[PDB]
Amino acid sequence: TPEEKLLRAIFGEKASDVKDSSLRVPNGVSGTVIDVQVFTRDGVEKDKRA
Amino acid sequence: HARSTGSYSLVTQQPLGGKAQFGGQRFGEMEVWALEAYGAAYTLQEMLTVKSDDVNGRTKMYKNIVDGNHQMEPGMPESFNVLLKEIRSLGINIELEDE
Amino acid sequence: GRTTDPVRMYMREMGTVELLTREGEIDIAKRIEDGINQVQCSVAEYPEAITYLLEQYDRVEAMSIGEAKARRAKKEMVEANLRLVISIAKKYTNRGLQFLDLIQEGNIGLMKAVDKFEYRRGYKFSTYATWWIRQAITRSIADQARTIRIPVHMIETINKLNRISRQMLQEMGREPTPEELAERMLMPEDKIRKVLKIAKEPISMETPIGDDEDSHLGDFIEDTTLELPLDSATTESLRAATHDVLAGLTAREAKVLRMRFGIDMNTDYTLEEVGKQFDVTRERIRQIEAKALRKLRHPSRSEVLRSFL
Amino acid sequence: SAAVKEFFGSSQLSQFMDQNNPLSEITHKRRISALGPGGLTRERAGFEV
Amino acid sequence: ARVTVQDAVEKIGNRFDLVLVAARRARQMQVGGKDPLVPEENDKTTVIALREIEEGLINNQILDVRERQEQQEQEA
Amino acid sequence: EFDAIKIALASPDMIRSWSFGEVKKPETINYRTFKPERDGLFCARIFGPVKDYECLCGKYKRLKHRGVICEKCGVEVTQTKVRRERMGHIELASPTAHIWFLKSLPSRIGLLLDMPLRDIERVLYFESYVVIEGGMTNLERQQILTEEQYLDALEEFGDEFDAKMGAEAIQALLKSMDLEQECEQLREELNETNSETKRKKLTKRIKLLEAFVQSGNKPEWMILTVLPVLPPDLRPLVPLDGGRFATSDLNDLYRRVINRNNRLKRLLDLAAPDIIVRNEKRMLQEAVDALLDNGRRGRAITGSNKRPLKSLADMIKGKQGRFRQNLLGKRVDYSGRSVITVGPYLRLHQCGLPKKMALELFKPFIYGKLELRGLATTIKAAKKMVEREEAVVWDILDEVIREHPVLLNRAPTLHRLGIQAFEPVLIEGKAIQLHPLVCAAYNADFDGDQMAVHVPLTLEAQLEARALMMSTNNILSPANGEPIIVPSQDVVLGLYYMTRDCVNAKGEGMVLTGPKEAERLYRSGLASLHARVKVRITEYEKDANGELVAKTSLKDTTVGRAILWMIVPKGLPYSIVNQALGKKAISKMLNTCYRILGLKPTVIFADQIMYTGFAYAARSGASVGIDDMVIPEKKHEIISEAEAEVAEIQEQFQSGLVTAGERYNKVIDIWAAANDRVSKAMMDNLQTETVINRDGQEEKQVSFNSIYMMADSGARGSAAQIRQLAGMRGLMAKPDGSIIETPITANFREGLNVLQYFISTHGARKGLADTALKTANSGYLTRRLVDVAQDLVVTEDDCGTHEGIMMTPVIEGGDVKEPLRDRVLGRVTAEDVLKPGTADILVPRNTLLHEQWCDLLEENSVDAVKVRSVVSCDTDFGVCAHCYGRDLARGHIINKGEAIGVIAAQSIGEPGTQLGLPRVADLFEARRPKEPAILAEISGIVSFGKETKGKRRLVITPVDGSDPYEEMIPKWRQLNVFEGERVERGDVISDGPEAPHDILRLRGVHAVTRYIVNEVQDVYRLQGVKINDKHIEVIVRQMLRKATIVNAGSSDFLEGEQVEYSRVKIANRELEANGKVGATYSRDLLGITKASLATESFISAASFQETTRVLTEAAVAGKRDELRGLKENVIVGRLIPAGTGYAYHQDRMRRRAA
DNA sequence: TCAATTGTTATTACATATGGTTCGTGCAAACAAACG
DNA sequence: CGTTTGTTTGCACGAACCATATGTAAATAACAATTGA
Ligand SMILES: [Mg+2]
Ligand SMILES: [Zn+2]
Ligand SMILES: [Zn+2]
Repeated sequence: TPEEKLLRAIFGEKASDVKDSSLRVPNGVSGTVIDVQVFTRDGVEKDKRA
Repeated sequence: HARSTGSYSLVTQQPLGGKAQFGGQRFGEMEVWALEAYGAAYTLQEMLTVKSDDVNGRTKMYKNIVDGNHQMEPGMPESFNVLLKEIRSLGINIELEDE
Repeated sequence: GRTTDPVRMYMREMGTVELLTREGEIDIAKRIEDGINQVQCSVAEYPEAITYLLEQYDRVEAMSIGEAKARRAKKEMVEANLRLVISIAKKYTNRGLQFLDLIQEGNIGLMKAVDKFEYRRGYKFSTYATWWIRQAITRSIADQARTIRIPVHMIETINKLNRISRQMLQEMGREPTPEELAERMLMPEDKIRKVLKIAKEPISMETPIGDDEDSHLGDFIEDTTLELPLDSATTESLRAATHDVLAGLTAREAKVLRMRFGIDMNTDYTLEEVGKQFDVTRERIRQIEAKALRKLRHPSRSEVLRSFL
Repeated sequence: SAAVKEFFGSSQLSQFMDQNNPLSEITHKRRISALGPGGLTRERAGFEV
Repeated sequence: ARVTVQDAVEKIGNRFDLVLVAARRARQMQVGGKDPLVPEENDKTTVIALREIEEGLINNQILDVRERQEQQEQEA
Repeated sequence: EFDAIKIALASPDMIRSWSFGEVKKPETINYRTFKPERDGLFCARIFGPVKDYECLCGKYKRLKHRGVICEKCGVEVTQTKVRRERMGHIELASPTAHIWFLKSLPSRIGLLLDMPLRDIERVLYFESYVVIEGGMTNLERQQILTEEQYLDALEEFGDEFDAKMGAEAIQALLKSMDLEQECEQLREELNETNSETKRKKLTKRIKLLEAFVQSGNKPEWMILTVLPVLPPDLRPLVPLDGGRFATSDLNDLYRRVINRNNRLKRLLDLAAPDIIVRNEKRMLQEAVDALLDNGRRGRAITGSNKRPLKSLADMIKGKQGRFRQNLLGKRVDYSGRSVITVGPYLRLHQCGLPKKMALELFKPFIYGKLELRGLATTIKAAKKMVEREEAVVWDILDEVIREHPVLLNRAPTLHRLGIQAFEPVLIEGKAIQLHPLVCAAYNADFDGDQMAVHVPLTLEAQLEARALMMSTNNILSPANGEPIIVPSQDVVLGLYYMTRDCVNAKGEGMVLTGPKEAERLYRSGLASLHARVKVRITEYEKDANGELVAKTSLKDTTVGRAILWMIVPKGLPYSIVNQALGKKAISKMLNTCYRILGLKPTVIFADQIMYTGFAYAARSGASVGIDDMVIPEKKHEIISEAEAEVAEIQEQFQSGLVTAGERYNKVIDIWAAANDRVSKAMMDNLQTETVINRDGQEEKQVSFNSIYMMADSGARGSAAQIRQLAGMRGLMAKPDGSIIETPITANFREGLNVLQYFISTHGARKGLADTALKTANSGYLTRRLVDVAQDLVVTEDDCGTHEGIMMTPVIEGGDVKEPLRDRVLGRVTAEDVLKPGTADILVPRNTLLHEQWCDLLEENSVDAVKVRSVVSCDTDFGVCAHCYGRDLARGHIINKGEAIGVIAAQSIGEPGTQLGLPRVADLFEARRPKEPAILAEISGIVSFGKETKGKRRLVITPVDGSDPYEEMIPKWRQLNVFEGERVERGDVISDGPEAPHDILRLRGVHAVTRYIVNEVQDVYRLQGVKINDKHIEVIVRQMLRKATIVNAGSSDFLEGEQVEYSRVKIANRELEANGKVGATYSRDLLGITKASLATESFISAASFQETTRVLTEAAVAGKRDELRGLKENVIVGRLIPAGTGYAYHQDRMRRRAA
């Protein structure tokens, strides 16, 4: 929208082409991560953690 | 579980279920009867028009609260508009008189 | 007694006619041929028609009795073979299209076959008509059996993939992986993923959710194309703050900045357009707007504006 | 496969195991239900049964 | 502070008018167009309006009279 | 904005006017790029853009280009919300009969054409031809042929012959007919025919025709030739996670309809044989009905799964339809829910709200305060601070909710007190703390119950909560005048323990200087809490107005009673705290405090009572131990004697003297006697056996057994439970109803053997199932009662009527079941009440009989009083405040605007779970008894006539009046009177239960209302419930809302027309200005379900019961619904005309009448 | 004009034509840098 | 404030590469309605 393009021009920031969809802990829940499992599709390339 | 505002149902512009979609409580028919038994007309109206369904109403109510002006513009609940379009989707011509 | 089932009424109205007798279809085709022959004699016996035919021939190289005898012997043939359509229409009963719809599509195919059937070949009508009826029924299934229609070539690809996956299921023992089909089939193995990803039949919005409660699937789907109240309040506050910030600028600088973007007006104007309006050079306006932005960047004048980020 | 999977996964008589206890597990395993395909319904069961 | 509204009801009466008039006065307060007629004890505008009603300083008659006077002096 | 809602048939031109385009293809989405594929069910050109101000093709993506239509794709650029408002249409190639108007039963199409529905269905499905003005030579218009007859007449008749098939024939018949001539001919037939069945049929037909012609509706519009299409956003096709798509069944139904329509167009183009085209038309029809109703056609067509597709009609009707699931009740923002704890420290007007819940509910207020106080520059900054829960956010939250009420509501809202307001106090927890005194009102216990919290937003809502719902303002039940905040169990036990007296207690006999001295003495341990002592106590009396005369004396009391006296407010007598203070005593004390001192003293007194009772119950240390359940020493002997009697009687039965049934009954009787003896012995051993001495031999005092103290004080339990604990638990009856001959002799202190436990379960499971399946029908009854009486408000201050009903104490069997005091309390006298000696006017005519007047009447022993009742009120559209009474929830007369109908419905319905109940349901439904009591229709001399198989005809002859009325009385009905007698109107001829309709018709309105109220009150009294009669009278008045015009005369009504009684009353009032009136009526009486379903407002009627019938009738009749009702205004989201919105509605009417 | 039954309502597959989509390029317009 | 030089983007224009469309095979209760005695 206008009066936001102006802000981006003023402060010289760039609108990211990727939006954050990260998995966040549900509100209120507070615990310790005891196990992580990664399932990768056959064709995909495994990441460092996998 | 508590909810100020959040996602709204698709066909009927109303809040969603309980604590999984972060939705609001169901102000059932019997609660409406309880309000009617009291003299609470404005409470009832805001309960079923601004807090629940009026698409234009709830944004204006939120803005008004933000600047400390506790007043509402009730408007028409969206569910009634859906009902009108649905009866009119039959061969029935239902309209609002003295527009 | 009485019934409301439309298929039952169709079976009643159609079973009245006797099926057929051999050499009956040849006679009916003969009658059709005589009717079209009458029409051809009528068209030939019109001198204007022959003159028009000659004119069209040059361009390219550069009447009720006959029709009645045509319509008749076409009602008979189709009405006689209506049982054939049902037999080969019940094969596709549960492919997402109702039985009577398949019957009607096969009926249309049967009329097409009767129109294009040739008796001089000395060939049974059933063999020729089966091709057309199957074609019509299966094309109808492909065309109007899915809420999100998919084309005929893609339906053929999906059917081929399903047939080959079924065969490999038994020839292998557990399942074929998409890569494994790249061998049995001859596709780049990226298309196979797309075909498998082709959306299946959409779920009915009234599907009762688990635990047999009175809640349906539609009660868990939210309107994504909505503006959150907080975002709308932020937009209004930003508009007000921008109005205030532009108010504290020189009249011409504020005006040019307001025009360069869609600020409380119609579409944004280009430097050429504002120069047309301000009757000044384009580069002058570019410099003016750059200086205005520089001024807005001055701290103690845009702190709130950066807070808006 | 479709028939067997439909029965085992999505049917009234196959439910998530109540697993918050040994007693809950065992008492769920040996549960007698009059509902399901071929039985009564909670809406119109009647008091006599 | 405010627990029960029985004296204000005794003043205005009928238990629906008491709500409407209190809402009118409290709204006049909330928008910066008026000020309390009683010593504010860190109460919300609604409770202040109810206390005004209790003291008899505000009625449906008084509010309209004040509005009319303000309108008449608005001419200047 | 809009004054009313008009519903009428939709003409094809109207449907085309609604549409913004013609849906021509079944395509929805392009399956690769999910943009809508045009011009299909989801089309951008027809139904609007998919993204806000973004043209589909991509040539226009700016708000500037708004209002223009593209060219590469023809898509207008506007908001996306327009998708919910634009409609399309489908041009059906063959007319199709609207299912509703064809299968309404009565079928409007069939009734209009005077054609049986069977024949019309035959015609529609192309099973038989129907002539259409096909010559007046051999075949009549309505005459129906078949294939054989049609073929035969084809050659015999080429011209002047018109017989068609399917919906086109029905449309031709409907369009050809002229309504005026048919109406006139039917009027002639009705006036020239003598038969009740044919008269009724003609009446129905003429009513349909007159309604059709007066309105703008045309019969041919009943056959759909253009089909409107719902806007796409109301039948979404959204994508789910993982590439799956969710669609509404309406999409499938529309796709089927469009497919079949296009196929029919193709077939007609190809000139297919008649059989194929007829089958296609049948299919298209069936698709249309499936879309409209997906019923009324034998088999509902299912979707991909094996479940029927949800139709267009299915989404409006039923418990899950729009009306009840999204219009009358909705999900609500600013609402939460959590478990409830006790939190006994609270004051009556506040509740404990968890901090996190308060923070979440009050987020916008917190943002506003943060911005206003400058701690956050922008709203996003305030949101960040709130999410971080910075220290100052808690102070801001504390400021926000300082005096902001919240509404606490429990799941089943059985009556008004199910929702109450409280002033929150922040709690560091996660469970709502609820004041103990409101649990009874909420019917809430603390075993896991959950309560929802609602935040009133506007100033009006906050003031409504503060002045109408606040727990302090609701302390008297709205059903009866009794208090509803009585301390329940622990408070009662504490007060009873601290009030009762021992015989030889520490510090007995000493004299004290006052309550403070007593408290010091007890708390320092020098005196027992209950030791009989003399204490100087100062009472205050309010004989005259205002003045509180102080009276001081030496009272003989206990230390505990003196201590409790400090709590009591000023103007109360000391005699109240000089008893044992059981549960009943505390309730009476609170009621006296309210009726003498007011509301605020009562609230403070209740809070102080709760605190003191809790504290002294704690100090008591009242515990339950196994030894507390003492078994009688005579139980073994009693059971041995009972077994000996049983053996004796079994031997006698074996000797052939008494049949098995009589022996069984006698064994039951002796076992019941033995059980009664055991219970009596247990109570004797457990109630007063505690024996102790006072400086002497011995004395006897009421026992201090913990179980006994719990039972006697009224805290918990009852004599039944106590006997079930120590004594034998009587006889168990198997669920069939038979009493088991062997009773459970063992109590619960001693074990129950296996057989006894099995027998106990026999009944326990029956009780559990009964209570589970009892609330459903009680809730249904409450719903019906609310719907019949929802539109009833106190609109006037005084109707001025002099009519009333004579209230007298109810006596059955020579004993009073309810004294006149409770029946005439709070009601306005209708006529001046005289002394029995006629000495003088005891009370003026229109005085509200409050407690003082009732005491005066009791002292003068006035047996009967005539008071105003809501059923005899002369107001129109409501009732005057003076006829209703006292507004039991408050003490003062009912205010103008109170929705008394809903209050009455809830009061009658909320005790339904204590119920039997089907008796009340039958009474309110006005069901006729199976074998009613034949009453004397007219006064005169009775006589007999023919007595053959056509059963006896009874003739009653007036002295001078004509006697054409003869009653066909069955012979097997025993006559109460003889043949040669004389009887009065409304008297009893046969014997049996009386049908309410006959009561109203013969005795009068007062008779029927008295009968109904007496019966239902007898049921409730039998169950121990207490309901004031105002509510039952309100329900009866709503039941008597209709009247039939016996003689229209000079008015504008017909004869058989059943007009609303108010309309005819107003018509007679106005015609009185002229000379001619000729308007007389007979008051009808309908069941609540029937009366509610026949109302002026078609929206309210269509909301709760069958929607299809109501909507079809309204459409054909062209009804115009002026809202003027609670249900209607609630539906359209406008201020209800009942409470604070009553003034607004009055002003709106003021502006409207100009 | 009764009385029993019926219905409604509530808790393949292969070939061909064209057509749209993706991709690379060019030109002018529209910015962006650095001086005078 | 203009001038010279240099850089990126928006339309428009082929090319071709795959996508589409089309054709062708010989329970319980209650209450009205309707039909039948
Ligand atoms: Mg509980
Ligand atoms: Zn476009
Ligand atoms: Zn009255």
